[PDB]
Formats: sequence, structure tokens, C-alpha cells
Amino acid sequence: TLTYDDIVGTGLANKCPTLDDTARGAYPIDSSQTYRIARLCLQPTTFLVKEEPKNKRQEAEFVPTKLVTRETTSLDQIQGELKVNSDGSLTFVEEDGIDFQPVTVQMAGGERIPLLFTVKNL
Amino acid sequence: GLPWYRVHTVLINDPGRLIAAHLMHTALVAGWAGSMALYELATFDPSDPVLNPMWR
Ligand code: CLA
Ligand code: CLA
Ligand code: CLA
Ligand code: CLA
Ligand SMILES: CCCCCCCCCCCCCCCC(=O)OC[C@H](CO[C@@H]1O[C@H](CS(=O)(=O)O)[C@@H](O)[C@H](O)[C@H]1O)OC(=O)CCCCCCCCCCCCCCC
Ligand SMILES: CCCCCCCCCCCCCCCC(=O)OC[C@H](COP(=O)(O)OC[C@@H](O)CO)OC(=O)CCCCCCCCCCCCCCC
Ligand SMILES: CC1=C(/C=C/C(C)=C/C=C\C(C)=C\C=C\C=C(C)\C=C\C=C(C)\C=C\C2=C(C)CCCC2(C)C)C(C)(C)CCC1
Repeated sequence: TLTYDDIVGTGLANKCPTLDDTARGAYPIDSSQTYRIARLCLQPTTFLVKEEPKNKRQEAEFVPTKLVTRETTSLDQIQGELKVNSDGSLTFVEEDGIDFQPVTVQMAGGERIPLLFTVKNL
Repeated sequence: GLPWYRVHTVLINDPGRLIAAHLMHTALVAGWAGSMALYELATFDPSDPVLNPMWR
């Protein structure tokens, strides 16, 4: 079990926890039971930005960008209600957490695209 | 003395200074290439190869 001193400055603190390959199981939902997500984490690996169409007005594509704001990008410690609906579908209702990060990515040619990467009120 | 349009003939019998002069010329031309490239890169919009290519 890793401590802060094991993690600090490695980059691991910006990584979400992973599960190994044997984890292909199933988690039963009791439709009489109330549920929560205790921690939702989102670690972005690629940011794509839609190029502004030349004027040809064809399909503008999403192009790769380079992250310049370093490993400051993940959303984590997010928690909320997991409702069980009458049709047996599940709905996550985000309540709180570190559910946003400012991010600047840089396009081919130098253009920097700041964004608020977020799942606020998901 | 030498007329102005003859100033460079001093190199005719000075192979070392002629080599030096050729080096300087070459330096100027390569410096030009570098600076031209830099200026063009400072002005070129690469955003539209279709209707705004370099030759436009
Ligand atoms: C490889 C190319 C080359 C070379 C090495 C030479 C070499 C030389 N020529 Mg020139 N010459 C050339 C091409 C060349 N010539 C061409 C193409 C022409 C036709 C226009 C002439 C016409 C010519 C004449 C009529 C004479 C020479 C003479 C001279 C000699 C003295 C140069 C001098 O003192 O100028 C000194 C020059 C200045 C102090 C200022 C010149 C300013 C110019 C006119 C304007 C600005 C030029 C700009 C900086 C250059 C840009 C580069 C260009 C290629 C785009 C020298 C041996 C003279 C000579 O034989 O002496 C006995 C001489 O009488 N040449
Ligand atoms: C390839 C270019 C070149 C080369 C290798 C030479 C080589 C040489 N020149 Mg020549 N010269 C040149 C171009 C060149 N010259 C030009 C274009 C002129 C006309 C201005 C002259 C005029 C000249 C004279 C009158 C004499 C020589 C002589 C000599 C020799 C001694 C150096 C000296 O006195 O510099 C003098 C030359 C300069 C200082 C060049 C002028 C500099 C110009 C204005 C450009 C400077 C760059 C600047 C930072 C950019 C401005 C940007 C602008 C947009 C504001 C030497 C062999 C001498 C010699 O030995 O005669 C017997 C001599 O007396 N040169
Ligand atoms: C080993 C055989 C050899 C070689 C490989 C060269 C090569 C060349 N000669 Mg030289 N030359 C030679 C024998 C040789 N020469 C002999 C026997 C004579 C009679 C004395 C001359 C007289 C001569 C004259 C009069 C002139 C040349 C020039 C040139 C150059 C024109 C191309 C250029 O500038 O590209 C651009 C340059 C590069 C892309 C960089 C090349 C990297 C260099 C070679 C490394 C420098 C370090 C090296 C250890 C020291 C110099 C090497 C020397 C053998 C050339 C070029 C470097 C001209 C020149 O020097 O003008 C500038 C010129 O004016 N040569
Ligand atoms: C293969 C292509 C080539 C060739 C053959 C030359 C040849 C030569 N260069 Mg050039 N040069 C070249 C490419 C070339 N260059 C490039 C790509 C650059 C980078 C832009 C330069 C930059 C350069 C500089 C900075 C200088 C030279 C000079 C010279 C000359 C040195 C010998 C001399 O004493 O002439 C004596 C001069 C002449 C015989 C007159 C040449 C007249 C030319 C061909 C047209 C002049 C146009 C007009 C009258 C004046 C310019 C307009 C003005 C509004 C600026 C020589 C004629 C040097 C020189 O001219 O010293 C005087 C010099 O200063 N060259
Ligand atoms: C708008 C303007 C602003 C631009 C200013 C930028 C440059 C400022 C410097 C200009 C002043 C030069 C003073 C002269 C020095 C001198 O002693 O001359 C004599 C020297 C040798 O030293 C000498 O040699 C002499 C004999 S001999 O020449 O060796 O035969 C002898 O008298 C003496 O003892 C000895 O010291 O040799 C020369 O003849 C060179 C003089 C020519 C210099 C002008 C060229 C400037 C353009 C260069 C641009 C580079 C382009 C980029 C390419 C890579
Ligand atoms: C990019 C870097 C730029 C820096 C380079 C700077 C460029 C320098 C350019 C030098 C050119 C100077 C011109 C020399 C002018 C000058 O000195 O000539 C007089 C000169 C006489 O020289 P001599 O052989 O008699 O020797 C005297 C010596 O002292 C010369 O130094 O003859 C030549 O130079 C040939 C060119 C004749 C040119 C004659 C044309 C002029 C007649 C009138 C034209 C206008 C009126 C027309 C009416 C329709
Ligand atoms: C030294 C040292 C350093 C530095 C260098 C530099 C700083 C750079 C450069 C170069 C340069 C940056 C300079 C130059 C060039 C320019 C030129 C040479 C141009 C030309 C002009 C002319 C010649 C043309 C004329 C024209 C007119 C003007 C108009 C129209 C007509 C005509 C076209 C004629 C280094 C680090 C490298 C290292 C080594 C050593």
C-alpha cells in the first residue's frame, strides 16, 4: 500500500486506479437497495480539437493537440447517488468532488486552446 | 589609387584572402537563406493548402 511519499512527484497521483485483466466479473444490483459511487475518476489520455472548417463546409475533423499544462488534468474523488430506475436502468447524479481541471492544449501552428475539462452536474 | 569598381582585384594574387572572401560571400548567402526562411515562417499561414497555399 503506497503512501504520499511513494507517489509524490512521480505522476501517479494524476492516474486513476486500474484493475487487472482477471476483473471481467459482474457486480449485482439489488433494485431494493440504494447505491452510491464513492469515487469516480477520469484520466484523459488524448485531447482532440475540431479544426475550424476552411470554408469548404465539408466535415471538419478532430485533430490531435499537445498537452502543455502537464499532469494536472484528471478529475477525481467525485462522488454521487446511483439511482436505480423503474425500468432497471441506472442513473448517476454527480453531487460533488474535484470535477473540473483547467487544461491548455496546443494545436499545430501554435494556437493554444484552453478549456474547462469537467463533468460538473453530470 | 584603385577606382571603386576595381577594389576587389586585390584578391587576384591573394588566394588566401580570395578564399576568405568566398567564405564571406557564402556566409552572406546562407545567412540570407536562413533569414528568408525565418521571415516566411513568421508570415505563412499553413491553415489552408487548398485555397491559401504558399504560392498564394
Ligand atoms: C561570379 C560572379 C562575378 C565575379 C566573382 C566578378 C568579379 C569581379 N568583377 Mg564582375 N561581373 C559579373 C560577375 C562577377 N564579377 C557580372 C555578372 C557582370 C555583369 C554586370 C560583371 C561586370 C563586371 C564589370 C563591368 C567589372 C567587373 C569587375 C570585377 C572585379 C572587381 C569587382 C569590384 O571591385 O567591384 C566593386 C563593387 C562595388 C564596390 C559595388 C557594386 C555595387 C553593385 C553594382 C550593386 C549592389 C550589388 C549587390 C550588393 C549584389 C547582390 C548580389 C546579386 C547576385 C543579386 C572582380 C574581379 C571589374 C573589373 O574587372 O576590374 C578590373 C569590372 O570592371 N565585373
Ligand atoms: C560579398 C560581399 C563583399 C565582400 C566579400 C567584400 C570583400 C572585401 N571588400 Mg568589398 N564591398 C562590398 C561587398 C563585399 N566586399 C560591397 C557591396 C561594397 C559596396 C558598398 C563594397 C565596397 C568595398 C570597398 C569600397 C572596398 C572593399 C574592400 C574590400 C575588402 C576589404 C573589406 C572591406 O574593406 O569592406 C568594405 C565593404 C563593406 C564594409 C561592405 C558595406 C556594408 C553594406 C552597407 C552592408 C552592411 C550590412 C548591414 C548590417 C545590413 C543593412 C540592412 C539595411 C536594411 C539597413 C574585402 C576584400 C576594400 C578593398 O580592399 O579595396 C581595395 C575597399 O576599399 N569593398
Ligand atoms: C581535399 C581536397 C579539397 C576539397 C575537399 C576542397 C573543397 C572545397 N574547396 Mg578547395 N582546394 C583544394 C582542395 C580541396 N578543396 C586545393 C588543393 C586547392 C588549391 C590551393 C583549393 C583551392 C580552393 C579555393 C581557391 C577555393 C576552394 C573552395 C572550396 C570549397 C567550395 C565548396 C563550398 O564552399 O561549400 C560550402 C561549404 C560547406 C558546406 C562546409 C564544408 C565543410 C568544410 C570542408 C570543413 C572545414 C574544416 C576543414 C578541416 C578545413 C578546410 C578543408 C579544406 C581541404 C577545404 C570546398 C570546401 C572555395 C572556398 O573555399 O570558398 C568558400 C574556394 O574559394 N578550394
Ligand atoms: C549563384 C548565384 C549568385 C551569384 C553568381 C552571385 C555573384 C556575386 N555575388 Mg551574390 N548572392 C547570391 C547569389 C549569387 N551571388 C545570393 C543567393 C545572395 C544572398 C541574397 C547573395 C548575396 C550577395 C551579397 C550580399 C553580395 C554578393 C556579391 C556578389 C558578387 C561578388 C563578386 C564581386 O565583386 O562583384 C562585383 C559586383 C558586380 C559585378 C555587380 C553585380 C550586379 C548584380 C548581378 C545585379 C545588380 C542589381 C542592381 C544594379 C542593384 C540591386 C538593386 C538595389 C535596389 C538593391 C558576385 C557578383 C557581393 C558584391 O556584389 O560585392 C560588390 C555582395 O556584396 N552577393
Ligand atoms: C549600419 C552600420 C552598422 C553596422 C555595423 C556592424 C559592423 C561594425 C564593424 C565595422 C567596422 C570595421 C572596422 C575595420 C576593422 C579593420 O581593422 O579592417 C581591416 C581588417 C584586418 O585588420 C587590420 O588589417 C589591416 C591590414 S589588412 O587588411 O590585413 O591588409 C591593418 O591596417 C590593421 O593593423 C589590422 O587591424 O580586415 C578587413 O579588411 C575587414 C574590414 C571589413 C569590415 C566590414 C564588413 C562588415 C559587414 C559584415 C557583416 C557580416 C554578414 C553576416 C555573414 C555571416
Ligand atoms: C545590398 C548592399 C548595397 C550596398 C552597395 C551600394 C551600391 C553602390 C553603387 C555604386 C554606383 C556609383 C556610380 C558611379 C558613377 C561614377 O563614379 O562614374 C565615374 C567613373 C569614373 O571612374 P574612373 O575610371 O575615371 O576613375 C576615377 C576613380 O576615382 C573612380 O573611383 O566611371 C565609372 O564608375 C563607370 C560608371 C559610369 C556611370 C555614369 C552614369 C552617370 C551619368 C548620369 C546618369 C543620370 C542622368 C541621366 C539623364 C538622362
Ligand atoms: C557568428 C556566430 C554565431 C551567430 C551568427 C548569426 C547572428 C547569424 C546570421 C546571418 C545573417 C542573419 C546575416 C545575413 C544575410 C542577408 C542578405 C545577404 C540579403 C541580401 C540582400 C541583397 C543582396 C538583395 C538586393 C535586392 C534588393 C534589396 C531589392 C530588390 C533587388 C535585389 C533582389 C537585388 C553562431 C551562433 C551561428 C555560431 C557561429 C558564430
